[PDB]
Amino acid sequence: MRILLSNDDGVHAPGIQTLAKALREFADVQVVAPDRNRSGASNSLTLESSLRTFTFDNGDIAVQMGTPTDCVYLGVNALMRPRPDIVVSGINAGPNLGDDVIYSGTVAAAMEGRHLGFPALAVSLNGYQHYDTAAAVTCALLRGLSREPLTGRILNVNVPDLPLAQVKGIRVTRCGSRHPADKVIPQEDPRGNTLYWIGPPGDKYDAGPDTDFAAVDEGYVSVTPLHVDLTAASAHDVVSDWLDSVGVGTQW
Amino acid sequence: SMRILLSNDDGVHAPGIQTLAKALREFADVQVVAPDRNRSGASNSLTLESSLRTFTFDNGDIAVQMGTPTDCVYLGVNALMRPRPDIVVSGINAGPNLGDDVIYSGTVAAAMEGRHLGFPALAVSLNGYQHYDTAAAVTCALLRGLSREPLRTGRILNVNVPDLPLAQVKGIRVTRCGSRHPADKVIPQEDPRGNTLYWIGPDTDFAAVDEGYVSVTPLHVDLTAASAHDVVSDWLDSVGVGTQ
Ligand SMILES: [Mg+2]
Ligand SMILES: [Mg+2]
Repeated sequence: MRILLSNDDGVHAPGIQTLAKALREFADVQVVAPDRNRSGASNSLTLESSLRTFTFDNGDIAVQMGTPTDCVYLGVNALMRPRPDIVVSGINAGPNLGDDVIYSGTVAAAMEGRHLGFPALAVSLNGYQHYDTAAAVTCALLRGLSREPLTGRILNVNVPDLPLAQVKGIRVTRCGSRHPADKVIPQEDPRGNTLYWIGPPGDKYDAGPDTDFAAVDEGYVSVTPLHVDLTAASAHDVVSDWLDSVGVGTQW
Repeated sequence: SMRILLSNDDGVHAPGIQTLAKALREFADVQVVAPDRNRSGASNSLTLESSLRTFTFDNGDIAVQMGTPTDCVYLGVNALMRPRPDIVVSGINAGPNLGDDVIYSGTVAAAMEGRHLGFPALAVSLNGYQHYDTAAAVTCALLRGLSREPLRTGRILNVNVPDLPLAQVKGIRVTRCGSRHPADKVIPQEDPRGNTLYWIGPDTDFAAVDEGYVSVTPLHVDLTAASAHDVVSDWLDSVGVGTQ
């Protein structure tokens, strides 16, 4: 099996390195990842710019200031030969759940993979410690794909930050929007300045049975068959009719 | 009358948001909640479990320190504007948000965060850096249009305004998002040191703007399919638990 492995956290990240080592047990892996951490950066293709690459002794390739999508696009069309069987993104440091999948770099890489024509998977750890757990989950998932090739959608995977033995299973999920347990909690700093803290005062619950949120709350691996489509083709007529009805733009 | 949460991507100081704010305060109740800095080229995720500091300006505008556009809208909608906003408006952005650019756009991200409100959210971008007055006039017309006849929610309108005087705007068209990406390729290049450097429709938003029309694209969040949910679940139960 041939894997194009990228991430959002960059080539030296523990998530991608833990995943790369576990995958090389059964698969041939090409890493093409950003040269540095990209979590805070936009995830679009860098158009009309000459991107420099760096090749390490182990074969990993770093794209200088490349986004996750740059890495997949350059990997597919220039850097990886022979071409990959599947594009993998992760393991991300932190969850990619609900509305955040629209904005996630980890997700964006997998999406670019699918747009280019390859099966694609994105993996995220809901925490900071148990990358081994997330690695084991990804390997088991990729085993299944080798045995039974699969949808023109990506698989968005979220893993609880727990030892592997405590993960209560794997669920096929839909995406939530924002978590009902998250709240705006007012805070003050030592200087008396106003601060706001977004999240749960206690445990995260009431998320909804089949959401990606709930699955992770209940200690389950969340798997979402995902395709970020923002278009609203059915709404075109209703907006047209509304503009004529109220006469918007007809008063200039 | 209307309660408008106004945010953007360019930050609280941007000429686009400042022009728009002034215009909207003529007929509406406006609260600015915007990033403390320009966020173009930054990611748009929600900042969870990390305290966000706010600055309040003399005029009542609120800046969120290291706040993403979604942080601003989330905070505005749920804490900073009371009673709750009827609508989120995001812009006026300096530069277009057309076609392939909309997914990663901070301007559109802010609107998307405000999509569950009483009115659909507006993301407004000027196709340039000059005629902010035009884009503000367009936004005002849209808002009044929603007052007279409310349009349904869970949705946003992505609005791109041509960088022209208002008298030169040819009209307003409902469009779809274009895509120039299925035409891109990779052309290698030679550095002076030697190393290789790699280089990457009539109803489209691009076309409307190019022809001097304001582009209005309805957007909706669609992520999953019920048939995909079934085909993955049966694919999972093919290879289950075990102890092997
Ligand atoms: Mg990251
Ligand atoms: Mg901007």
